[PDB]
Amino acid sequence: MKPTVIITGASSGVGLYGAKALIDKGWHVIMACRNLDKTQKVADELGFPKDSYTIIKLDLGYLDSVRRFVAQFRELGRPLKALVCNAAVYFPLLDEPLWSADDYELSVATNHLGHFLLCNLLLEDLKACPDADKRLIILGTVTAPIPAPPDLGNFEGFEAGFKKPIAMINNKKFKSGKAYKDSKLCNMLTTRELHRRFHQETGIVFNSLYPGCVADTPLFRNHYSLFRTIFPWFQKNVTKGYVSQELAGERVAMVVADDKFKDSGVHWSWEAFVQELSEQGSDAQKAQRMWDLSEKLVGLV
Ligand SMILES: NC(=O)C1=CN([C@@H]2O[C@H](COP(=O)(O)OP(=O)(O)OC[C@H]3O[C@@H](n4cnc5c(N)ncnc54)[C@H](OP(=O)(O)O)[C@@H]3O)[C@@H](O)[C@H]2O)C=CC1
Repeated sequence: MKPTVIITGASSGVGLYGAKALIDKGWHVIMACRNLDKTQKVADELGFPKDSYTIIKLDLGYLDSVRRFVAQFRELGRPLKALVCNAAVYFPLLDEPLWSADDYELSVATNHLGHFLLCNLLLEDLKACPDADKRLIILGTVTAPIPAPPDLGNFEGFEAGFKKPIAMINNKKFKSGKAYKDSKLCNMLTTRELHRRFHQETGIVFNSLYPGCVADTPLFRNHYSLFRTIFPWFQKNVTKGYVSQELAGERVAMVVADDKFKDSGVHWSWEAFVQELSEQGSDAQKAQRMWDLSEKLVGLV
């Protein structure tokens, strides 16, 4: 009966409060999380009604776990109306790179490659769903806390198979902050390419979303702590573009469910949401390369 949405990384921050807001709207939320105990705990602490959500294990750092999640979701027999790619990792105090179960640098492997496989797999479920209005939302960047800009180069690391000791998409020296930025740029390019390749054929809406500066989540906590040691007058709610976790989740819920956000191939940013189209140019060319190589790394070919 209830429309069904999958949210990755729903045990914390934006994903958790997006699930809360979507449950309030009458949806059934699949909480695709790696830590089943932590997820159940925070779902109870916020009083989620048990008939409105289901917890299924997903570890985006293990490609076979991504396939196992899809198999387990299909066992439920719920038609898939929406997918929110929300989970992300950032390691602000990392000197040397960490590796995924498939020997890919952890940030890109989790934030991008895991989601990339999940989107390509779940595209068949979104197609099979009979609803006219079906949406795939990707949490992205500000425009279409870390001052270093992302730089994919010519994907030399991807072209070489991206296996360790390769640590960056352009095969340069590992930097954990730039690694996060590079992986979030890949999310944005995935949205561009999903729209270009599949919107006309399938009718599915493919958009990215910047919910605002959600300073209270754990993601950038170390940056805020470092700010306080230098500026002791500093609090998180004074950050530029600060939004609460509850409001961020409501904005996710709007982009998933509301009629105002039916256009495909745009980036929603924040107040009543500014829209940015993803047209053509230089990043459209990068997106095509990003897609082709990512298919090889995740075993789709
Ligand atoms: N916070 C901000 O200010 C901004 C955030 N964003 C985007 O919003 C999204 C959420 O960020 P935020 O909510 O702040 O970060 P949080 O750390 O608060 O939530 C991160 C979520 O990702 C999940 N996750 C991490 N690794 C994996 C994995 N390998 N497999 C499955 N789930 C995983 C975590 O699970 P666990 O609970 O087990 O850690 C957690 O639930 C991200 O995509 C981020 O890029 C964009 C702009 C600003």
